[PDB]
Amino acid sequence: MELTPREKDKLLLFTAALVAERRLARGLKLNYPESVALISAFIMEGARDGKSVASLMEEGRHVLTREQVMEGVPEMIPDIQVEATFPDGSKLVTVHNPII
Amino acid sequence: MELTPREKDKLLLFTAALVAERRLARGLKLNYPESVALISAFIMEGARDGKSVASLMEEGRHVLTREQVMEGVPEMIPDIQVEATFPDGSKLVTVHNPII
Amino acid sequence: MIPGEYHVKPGQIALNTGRATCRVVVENHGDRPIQVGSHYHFAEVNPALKFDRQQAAGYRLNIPAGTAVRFEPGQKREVELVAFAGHRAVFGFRGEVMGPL
Amino acid sequence: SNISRQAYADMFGPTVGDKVRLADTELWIEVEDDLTTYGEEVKFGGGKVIRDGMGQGQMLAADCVDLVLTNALIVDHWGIVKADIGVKDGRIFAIGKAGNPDIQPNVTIPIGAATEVIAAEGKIVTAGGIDTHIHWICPQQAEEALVSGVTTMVGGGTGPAAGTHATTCTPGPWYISRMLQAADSLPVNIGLLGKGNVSQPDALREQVAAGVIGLKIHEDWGATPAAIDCALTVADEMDIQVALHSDTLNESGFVEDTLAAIGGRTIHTFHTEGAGGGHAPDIITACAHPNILPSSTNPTLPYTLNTIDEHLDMLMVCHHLDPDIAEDVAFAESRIRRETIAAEDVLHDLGAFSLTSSDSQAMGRVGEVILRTWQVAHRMKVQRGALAEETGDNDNFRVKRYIAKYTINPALTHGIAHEVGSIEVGKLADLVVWSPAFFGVKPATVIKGGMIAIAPMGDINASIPTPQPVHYRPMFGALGSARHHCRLTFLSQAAAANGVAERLNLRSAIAVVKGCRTVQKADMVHNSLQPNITVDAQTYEVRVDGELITSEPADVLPMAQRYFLF
Amino acid sequence: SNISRQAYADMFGPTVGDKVRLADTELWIEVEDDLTTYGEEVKFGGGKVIRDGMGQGQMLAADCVDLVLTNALIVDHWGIVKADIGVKDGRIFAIGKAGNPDIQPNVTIPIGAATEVIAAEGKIVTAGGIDTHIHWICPQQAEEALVSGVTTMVGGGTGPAAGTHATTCTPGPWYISRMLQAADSLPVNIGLLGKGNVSQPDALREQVAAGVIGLKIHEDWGATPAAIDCALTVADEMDIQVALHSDTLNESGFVEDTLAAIGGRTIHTFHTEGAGGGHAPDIITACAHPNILPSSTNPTLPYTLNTIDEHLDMLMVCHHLDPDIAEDVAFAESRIRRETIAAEDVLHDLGAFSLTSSDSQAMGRVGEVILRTWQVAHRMKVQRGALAEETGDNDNFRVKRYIAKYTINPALTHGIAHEVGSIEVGKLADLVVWSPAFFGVKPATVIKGGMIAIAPMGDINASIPTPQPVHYRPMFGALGSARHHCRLTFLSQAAAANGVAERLNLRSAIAVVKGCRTVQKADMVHNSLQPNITVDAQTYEVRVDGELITSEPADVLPMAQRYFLF
Amino acid sequence: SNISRQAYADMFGPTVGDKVRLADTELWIEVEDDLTTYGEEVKFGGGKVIRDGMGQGQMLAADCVDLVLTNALIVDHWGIVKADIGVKDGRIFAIGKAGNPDIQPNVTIPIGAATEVIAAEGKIVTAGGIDTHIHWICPQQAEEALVSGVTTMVGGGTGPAAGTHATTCTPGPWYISRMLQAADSLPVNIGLLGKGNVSQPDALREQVAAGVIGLKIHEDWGATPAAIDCALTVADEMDIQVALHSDTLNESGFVEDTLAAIGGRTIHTFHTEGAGGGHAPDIITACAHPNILPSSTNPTLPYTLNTIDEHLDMLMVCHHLDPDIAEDVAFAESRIRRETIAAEDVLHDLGAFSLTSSDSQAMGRVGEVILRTWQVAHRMKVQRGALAEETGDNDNFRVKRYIAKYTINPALTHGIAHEVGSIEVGKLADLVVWSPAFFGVKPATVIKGGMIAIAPMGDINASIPTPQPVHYRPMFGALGSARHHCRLTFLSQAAAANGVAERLNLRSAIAVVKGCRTVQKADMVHNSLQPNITVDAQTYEVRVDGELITSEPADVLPMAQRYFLF
Ligand SMILES: [Mn+2]
Ligand SMILES: [Mn+2]
Ligand SMILES: [Mn+2]
Ligand SMILES: [Mn+2]
Ligand SMILES: [Mn+2]
Ligand SMILES: [Mn+2]
Repeated sequence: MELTPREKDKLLLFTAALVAERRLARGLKLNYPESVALISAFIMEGARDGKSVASLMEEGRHVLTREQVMEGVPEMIPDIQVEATFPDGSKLVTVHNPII
Repeated sequence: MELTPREKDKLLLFTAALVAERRLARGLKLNYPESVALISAFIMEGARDGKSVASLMEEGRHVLTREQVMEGVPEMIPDIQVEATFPDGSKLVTVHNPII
Repeated sequence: MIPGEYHVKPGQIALNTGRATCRVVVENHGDRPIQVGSHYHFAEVNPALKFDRQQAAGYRLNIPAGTAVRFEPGQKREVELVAFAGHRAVFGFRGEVMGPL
Repeated sequence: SNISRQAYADMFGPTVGDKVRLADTELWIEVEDDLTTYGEEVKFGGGKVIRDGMGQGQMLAADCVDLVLTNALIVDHWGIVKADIGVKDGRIFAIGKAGNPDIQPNVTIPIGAATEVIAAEGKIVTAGGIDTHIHWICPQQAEEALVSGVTTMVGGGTGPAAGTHATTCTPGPWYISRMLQAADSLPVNIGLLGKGNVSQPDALREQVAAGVIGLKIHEDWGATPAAIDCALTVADEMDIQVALHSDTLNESGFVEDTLAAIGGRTIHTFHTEGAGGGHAPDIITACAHPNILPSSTNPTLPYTLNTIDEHLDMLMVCHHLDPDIAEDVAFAESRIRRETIAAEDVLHDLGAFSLTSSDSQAMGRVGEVILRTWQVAHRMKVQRGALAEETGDNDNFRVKRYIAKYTINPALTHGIAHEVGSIEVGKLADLVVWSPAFFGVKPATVIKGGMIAIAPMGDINASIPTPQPVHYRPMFGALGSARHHCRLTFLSQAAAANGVAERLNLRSAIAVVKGCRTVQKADMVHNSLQPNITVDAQTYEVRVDGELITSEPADVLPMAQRYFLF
Repeated sequence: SNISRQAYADMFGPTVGDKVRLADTELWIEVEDDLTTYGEEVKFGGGKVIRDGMGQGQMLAADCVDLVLTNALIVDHWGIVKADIGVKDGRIFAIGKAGNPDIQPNVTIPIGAATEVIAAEGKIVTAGGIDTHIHWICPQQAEEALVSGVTTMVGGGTGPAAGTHATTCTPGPWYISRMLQAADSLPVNIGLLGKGNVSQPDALREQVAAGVIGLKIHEDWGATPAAIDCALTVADEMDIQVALHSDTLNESGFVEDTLAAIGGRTIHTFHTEGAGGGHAPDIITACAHPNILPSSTNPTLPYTLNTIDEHLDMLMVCHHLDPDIAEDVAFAESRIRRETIAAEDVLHDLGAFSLTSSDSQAMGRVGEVILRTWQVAHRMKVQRGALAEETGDNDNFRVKRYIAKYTINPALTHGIAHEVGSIEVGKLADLVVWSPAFFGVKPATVIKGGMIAIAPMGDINASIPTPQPVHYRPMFGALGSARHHCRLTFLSQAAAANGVAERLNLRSAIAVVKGCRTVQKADMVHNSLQPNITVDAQTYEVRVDGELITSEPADVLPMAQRYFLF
Repeated sequence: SNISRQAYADMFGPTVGDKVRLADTELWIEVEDDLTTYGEEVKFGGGKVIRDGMGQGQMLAADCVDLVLTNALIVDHWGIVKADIGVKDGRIFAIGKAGNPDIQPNVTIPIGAATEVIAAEGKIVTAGGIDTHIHWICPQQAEEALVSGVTTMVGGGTGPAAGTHATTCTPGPWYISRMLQAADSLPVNIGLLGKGNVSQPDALREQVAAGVIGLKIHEDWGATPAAIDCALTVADEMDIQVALHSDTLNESGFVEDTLAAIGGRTIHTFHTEGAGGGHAPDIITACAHPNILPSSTNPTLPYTLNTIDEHLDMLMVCHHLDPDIAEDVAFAESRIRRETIAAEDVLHDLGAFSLTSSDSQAMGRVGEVILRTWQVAHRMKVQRGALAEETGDNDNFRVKRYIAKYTINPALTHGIAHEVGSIEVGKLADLVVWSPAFFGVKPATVIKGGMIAIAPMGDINASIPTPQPVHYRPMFGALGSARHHCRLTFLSQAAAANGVAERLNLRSAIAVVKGCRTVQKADMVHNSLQPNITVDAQTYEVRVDGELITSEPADVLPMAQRYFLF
């Protein structure tokens, strides 16, 4: 595999996302770290599929809604940022006010 | 996310639990580390849901039975302990003789 | 309930009070845009901005600290300047004074 | 010109009169003062103020600060003010107005070429926490504590051994020398406690001469009146502090006998409520004496729904007790009292208990000292309303009273307040930057001796430091020699004189403890109450002046499930 | 006897005339020469050649190399040849024919008892990369960069602080001394840059005397003509390099004013294209001057489909700008130009831009300097075909031109080419072994000062080092004292004379920078073009000699999704 | 009073006559003796014995131990007894009865204020393992080995390089000096081996003078009779050990020629069975000679169902062989023989093979040396029943014979038995505490030089050290200077005299090897058998005195799937 330190770091984000994903499934209102991990992991798989940066900056705002997270959480996340390997290399995706 | 060292450590317990969970699903008799991870992860999600310490100290003894683990395993685990963030903060859950 | 929320009382803040000011009409004669900072010695801005440099001596922009005023090519506008304080010693910029005044 | 108060706050942080909510609690602070000159605030960025000839001057290094924290909202025992913080030579230089004297007015903190900048606008700056109840069971505790905002750790232990699991003691010269050497590898200021349970003074003096800044008297090693008196005699002659975990069994006498053996000499009582140990069931009455400096260990802070259920097993494991041995289980139960647990919360709110500590991995959580102190504050506001000392419509006094519990008061009690404990000029630059939404929970920046030691950090390969995943990673202030230069190893005056740092070849900065014997309950900042407190030998009820003291258990708390992944 | 060319390549790697594809790109290299004697190749293994009395001689340590890399395919600015590499005393000993002179012919690199062996047959060996645009935001950047193949890191910073987020500056003596000390803990050669934005020379001299090998002039600290002229004066008198990030706002004047203030004195322009900063919109015209050493930061390399969309937010965060403040958003947009971004790719292909750097975590990706340089090379071949200098049916010249961008050229520009930058005898042994399928992406071995510092490593408990999981783990060359002995801390001549290494008690090897003022555009290996380049003030179009310069954005690139897990 | 034997065992661990099962194996040990005085056992905890004036005395540090391990069940080559272990100055002080002489009888190990306590009741204490066959491929091997219970590591290598992958050799002065320096960063006692394959003595002497405690003769570097004789000559004159991996190809002669070149001089034969290398197919016959100290590498221990299938590919990768080159695959196959693999297990049970080692990442598993030795013991009991030397109904003798294989015997063979290898007074305190259910698999505590270096550790933030997740984390004995003070770097007498430790500025304790030439097969504790063993050149059958030696492959083993997650 020859995993570099960054690929190993993203495995942490992915695992954190599995935690949140399971909880959302039980119908829990996600907390701060859970929300971030869930939306961040969404975008990474977006890049893997080959979606463009512009497409993801939009879709990222429709992952979790205000009624799916705890009180105060949406305001604690003014934006979400993550980088992934798109077909044209690493790119930065910034999703503004992901939770509405 | 701003994950502290402890939140990152629990990601290890969670991942270890995914391993055991899949094996139990294939119908294998779980071993020592597998059993511990499976019951420990059960209790953490218990806290996440908001179950009380007292409730979990009980339910924790009904996760795996003597016929679901290898020989000698139940005796190797006189008790199981794990801490999680309950709605009223971190608390310690001790399950005595979890496997019967 | 919003974690860490502010409860700013309503009203306004008067900036740089009790200090000499003056208005100056500035025109960008350059072909490229020019943006000036709040604490930049106005008298030493880009030479393409046409104005009475003599009046802007020892002055800076009377705008909230950290903000700027942009000038698109050919733009003309009146700005308000406020006098430098402290030691009134200007060092740097285009190196036209490099000392007190 | 003119700018609206809202836009002003969004740009430079809140000013005089604005209120801020601490995390998701009910506690509100209000800016009491602002040391800036409106329109002259220093801000860093492209086209901002801090630039050559503008907010940055022409002075040499010697004439300007090394690090400036711009537009900081300071929260300290002495005030809640908005100001710029200057740092020079690893120490707090000044609290004032930063900038260039050449063109700006009232500049007290000069910014020059040699000045690094940290933007603190919209953030809260506090001193680093000080935990005086550490069990050195594992070195990983330092990172956990540093991330929570505690920059100084005092305690004892040799690692995961029976003695250390139960007590805060680094037994003897060899283990002391070894821990003093290992301390160099840790990113926090450290001070060791030796085993004070002996009736031969020379056995205690050697330990102090070997390097401990205090002596722990623990019942597991025999907290008899002879042992107590012995430790206090040596403490008195070497200017070191004594921490006590009294006789829970009442084997040598009751609480009054222990108090009598102490004989009005200064002493720090650990977990004064008793659940963590102490004469059953009234060790809590000790907070009434002037020579007693009382503290609470964190698992009982604050009184909640699951506190009791949790405690019994926790007790057993720590002290190597046997659940099958009747005497071992009866003495564990005689230690857990709903009555005293509820009273402790209130006694804190009043200033009867003066410190908060962890008791790391021995009935305490190393990274929850700050977090729990604020949870107690919140619950007390909710239940008891404003304090008699409050002025204005805010909780400013309750914040000064509670922050002092894990900052200045612990520093005074152990004789290191001359070096750390608060944001005052001359003190080491151990500061913590917080975002209002994460106050007391997860810090934005943790500064040690003038260098960032740990901070949230995103993708190392990202184009900016903010992309996920963001989690705490060690910075330069925690690396090799930079770390040594930014941390302190506290020694006893004797060890310092004996040249212990030279012999062990310790690489970090050395600081000496002094003033441990002269501190008293009255010196505890905002927490000097000596109540006429009584405990009923049967019902365990706590009463102050005859009135009953108590509180209700919380079902949900702030700074909990909203911030943690697990 | 006789052996077919194919079987020969499978056994000893490709020989003269064979071609090799670089990773999954369209770039092909062809072995230009082979220094071996056919039939006399040294190979290690059971029953192989390198054995006592055979390929190994009887000479003492002093008379044989310490480490030999057998059958290596060398790719360097000077050639693409097949040879054995010898390493002695942590430095490149020779490039020739290894073996035992007793029984073998033409042996130039003697193998003895003291000789360790690294089998490089079928691998590509290159010098370690040199990133001259580092933002010391976090120490974790060194591991990330080392794994990518960059062995030297120059830049500035004090950690995750506002100043460092935006600029590459280690402000003043205290922070310099601290970083110089912390550098010892890092597995890469390091050199610091101080804050050069001041109009008082003594404030700059102190920093150079404190240890910096250069001065960064950044617009966030005020890149005025006075500041620029000041830094250049001190640079001229202390033989240090100046890196510039010009005035994007045109606040003090246009690009021509900056050029005039520079006054024909040597200088390194960071991100000369401008997206990463610089006079809007023509800072790119600087690559036309002889005293300018131009470089590109990596996020704009190469021009692709998502480049633009990505840049706006990235700009904001790095420079502490406000998306709500109109002036802050207009100046960010005036910085991103499709026109100049496309032209940059071509200007590299021509040799107008001479360096590639990261700009780590401040609009740059620390571990993608090498990876992106090759992605640009690939795209340029695809779009523009062969270069005018190509000979034969291969891309050998384009490879020499591009590899020099992150190896020798950066080393010349910062005055450390006497120590590193290429595979030449006498230089420190900072080499990187690559498997042809992973060239530029994931290295097989990363050697530092003669010792392997990091390498892919499988199951530590496995019976062989190859079982999964395989990921980069630190080796002996990155451990304590071995690390100190294998790395360099570059000092300024002044700091060296002042005995700074003795005072700070630095443990690593010390190297001094020299020749920073005398280098010019013409000295840049394979990248010395000075084009008559113009930028249209309105349309932002870039033209060289009137002809329009441009390229198309790539939708897919090599060395991307085929190699990474995320 | 009186207490039942069961309740006694639950409280203080098993006493004389009780039996204990080792993990999940069929091996039973029986307490041969108990050095306590019934009713006077020392126990630590709340209200327990070890308290001031009771089980703890008034004596100064110099007159009491630093660390006491209470009620330990010692398992060593010399006995299986119940006693208290005392540790002073990092060394084993005494094995006796701990307590306070003032009030207790027969106290040989005094407990005072300076005494730390480790509760070992109900645990098994053994000396730390010693692996004399390490390939320094990566530094991560030390943590893996330390966690398994091996406190000393001898071998050679420079990291992940071809030479090290195949052989245990640290080639020459430069690489030796570098490894000796890097060793300081490791939590285990270390000793290096140089490349002994040379026919010029001065080339070997330099290496010994540079610091190696032995010389490895490996066939990959040419194990010719000239090379062998040369290494043995220098060994004889410098008191260092020689480890041999003979000529598998029979290129220079057969096993008898090698034996003849050795000429009755002391030598350590690695993997004497041959699968790991050696004259095909009878190198195993070497165990019959008195000057030969034979050892086995772990992948062939014990003979199981998958052993053979696994070996072929493993062989190829380690020695850089080619599966397409016929000669390379034939020689790999001539190395794997079911016949000799089965015989090896039995030869161990008899005491013909005297050591067990790993051969880390070169046909060996670094963390399975102890684990496999016990798996062999178990299988031999199951198949062959009790040994002729057994007395009573237990496996006490088989345990003493097998534990000596990875403790004392390796220590004698390499001349470091004066420092480590067993639990005897004066030896360094390298001890390992085990819970009977995890014996040989996962240790409760691993002590190094008197300080815990690694141990299972739970939630760092928990209220006790037991909550999940529990996994091995480094403790204080593995931190900076404490580590240096608790570990040894073994040097050759020559290097010691030359002041190598001063020149390289090594920070750890230095120990010197001696008595390498005088040890012989007869000195191997419990493993001194010299059998009249023969191997059939065709059928590969092993015969001792004409009788056929063999065993059956196991399908399931203990200390395997019941304890591991993967
Ligand atoms: Mn206690
Ligand atoms: Mn305690
Ligand atoms: Mn820049
Ligand atoms: Mn930059
Ligand atoms: Mn071998
Ligand atoms: Mn080997």
